[PDB]
Amino acid sequence: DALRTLIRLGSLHTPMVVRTAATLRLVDHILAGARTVKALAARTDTRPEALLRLIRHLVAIGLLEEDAPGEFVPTEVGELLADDHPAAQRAWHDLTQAVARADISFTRLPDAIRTGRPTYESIYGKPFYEDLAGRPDLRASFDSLMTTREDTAFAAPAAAYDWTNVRHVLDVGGGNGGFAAAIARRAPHVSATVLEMAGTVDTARSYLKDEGLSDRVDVVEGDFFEPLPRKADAIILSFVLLNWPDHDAVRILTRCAEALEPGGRILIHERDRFFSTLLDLRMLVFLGGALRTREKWDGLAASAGLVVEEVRGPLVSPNVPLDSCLLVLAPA
Amino acid sequence: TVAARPQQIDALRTLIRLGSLHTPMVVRTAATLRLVDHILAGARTVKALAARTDTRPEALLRLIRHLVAIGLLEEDAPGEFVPTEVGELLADDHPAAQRAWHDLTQAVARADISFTRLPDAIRTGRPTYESIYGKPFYEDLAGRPDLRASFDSLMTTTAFAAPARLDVVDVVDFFEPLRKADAIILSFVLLNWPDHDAVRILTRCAEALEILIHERDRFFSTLLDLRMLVFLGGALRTREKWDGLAASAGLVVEVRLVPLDSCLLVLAPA
Ligand SMILES: CC[C@@]1(O)C[C@H](O)c2c(cc3c(c2O)C(=O)c2c(O)cccc2C3=O)[C@H]1C(=O)OC
Ligand SMILES: Nc1ncnc2c1ncn2[C@@H]1O[C@H](CSCC[C@H](N)C(=O)O)[C@@H](O)[C@H]1O
Ligand SMILES: Nc1ncnc2c1ncn2[C@@H]1O[C@H](CSCC[C@H](N)C(=O)O)[C@@H](O)[C@H]1O
Repeated sequence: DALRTLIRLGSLHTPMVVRTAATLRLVDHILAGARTVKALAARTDTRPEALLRLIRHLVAIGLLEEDAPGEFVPTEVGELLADDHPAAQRAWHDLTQAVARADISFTRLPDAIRTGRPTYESIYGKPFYEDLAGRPDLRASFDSLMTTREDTAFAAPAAAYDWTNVRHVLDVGGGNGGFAAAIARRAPHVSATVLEMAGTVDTARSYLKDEGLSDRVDVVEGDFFEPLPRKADAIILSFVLLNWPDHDAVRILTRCAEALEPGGRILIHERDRFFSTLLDLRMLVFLGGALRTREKWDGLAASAGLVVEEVRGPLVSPNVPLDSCLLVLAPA
Repeated sequence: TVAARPQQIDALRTLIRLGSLHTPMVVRTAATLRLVDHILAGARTVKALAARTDTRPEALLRLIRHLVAIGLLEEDAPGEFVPTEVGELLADDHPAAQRAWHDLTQAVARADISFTRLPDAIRTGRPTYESIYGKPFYEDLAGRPDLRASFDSLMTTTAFAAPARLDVVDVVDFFEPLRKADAIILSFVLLNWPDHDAVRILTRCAEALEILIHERDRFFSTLLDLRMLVFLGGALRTREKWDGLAASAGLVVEVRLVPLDSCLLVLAPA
């Protein structure tokens, strides 16, 4: 059982069988009628001999089942690869989309452990966010992926804070505007600014406009290593700082400290050890970032001239197998 | 607001485990760095292990976290990590040679990178190995003597072999005219080849006879077969496919065994 258990752990073919299936929209095509190999091969544009060899392992791991002879149907776990499923797992495993494409960086993990440095650029030619800035399909795909992680609703992180005395929110690296939008639905008196990159600002405005939230949340295109576009009572950093090594993280925290109004707060929204280490090693090979322990957080806070006032407890979100925290940061 | 449904979370966790590239690459990185050997040699602190492996200590520790999470390393004493029961199989002296199997510097774990382009293999039926490394699998080994050495040594667990009433006394391209013999042995050979190369090999064997093929949970049958797709364009084959191949070579199957089970197909001239 040890030799068997280690070979399953060490197996590279099972993950890429799952990822090949997601990229081919296999489960979509089955659910739309193509239950046999010959029909599925034509829908996916694959060699019929080759599909069957892929399907065999899909059956052997319990994502596919055989109902009638020759006819394949997804199981309960395999249904999560339907494109419309609310956890978006198909797109998370779609090698044409930005995250599963970034996971190829894991094939150079030894380099990342030897150096502490990301392996993405050594595969694709440019660092992560610079690659997206020249690949609008990947920029859009990454933004859509980050939004679905809270059912695009971000209800749990926005409930974890009291917005009574907050006039303006600046969502720094706020993505497509989901967190800003969630605060505005909860606190009708607050207005908000989303600071994001080229490409993402457009999809953020569309999303915010399509929420009827255009009158209350606006979107600025800029670089958060530079002076922030305005001041605010609540500055949001939501899955931003784990993208960055300690020195860049402090730089970002400092720009936010400079932009705080008197009495205002910086809010860090960030993080099953299997899933904790997945995100942490992703940050290594993608970007050179990391997850940080509470003690490391005090250290980074102090380098930016801030204190961790409190850490508001597990926020459970749908579609994410992993909880998160909200860190409230006070100027020292 | 949020609705958390445990049956769907359990299902989501299952699919993400199945789909994750980090667990296999963490095991392969550990095997490539000889982590378990170094631990067994008395390096239990992260600082020593990083020195022996020439990795940054912060990064090594994050690798260890996942090795702990998946059960290959137990923490035991604060800051001193030890192999578990499963972890001990990464020891270099272990007879299953799993460490050599997962070492990215050896031939097979290096070839396993071909799995990163599985869609190309499924779309086309052609191997992806030469698209990543530049040479088809065996051309690559012919120009890389340490990889030809690693593979030959992996397979025990041509001139580049010879440890020392036929099997293709010791004697040195079975695509060339082969001595003769009363039984020729093709053991885990023909799965390495497309159907036409397999027929060629079987043909030469037929021309020297006065033929037994030794080849084949399903997770391990599909691993070997999908490896043969992305590495070489070979495949595991069914009784029906073996008959069509025997016929193309002038032969007839006259199909006989206990991680993976094997079979014996004795072939006679038609
Ligand atoms: C561990 C059990 C076993 O060794 C059983 C069997 O012996 C076998 C395996 C692997 C390979 C070959 C085998 O024959 C093989 O022939 C081959 C080849 O010709 C050319 C390239 C790679 C391989 C290759 O990776 C192993 C397996 O099936 O699962 C890991
Ligand atoms: N230099 C920079 N200036 C502004 N935004 C940046 C930036 N570098 C990265 N970002 C943005 O930081 C974001 C991190 S992903 C986090 C998105 C969103 N806040 C959420 O929680 O879902 C990306 O969308 C990226 O565009
Ligand atoms: N054109 C060729 N002629 C002869 N041998 C070849 C070949 N191409 C590959 N091989 C060898 O065939 C082997 C398949 S694996 C070993 C097969 C079996 N154990 C045996 O004893 O023969 C590999 O070691 C590979 O080096």
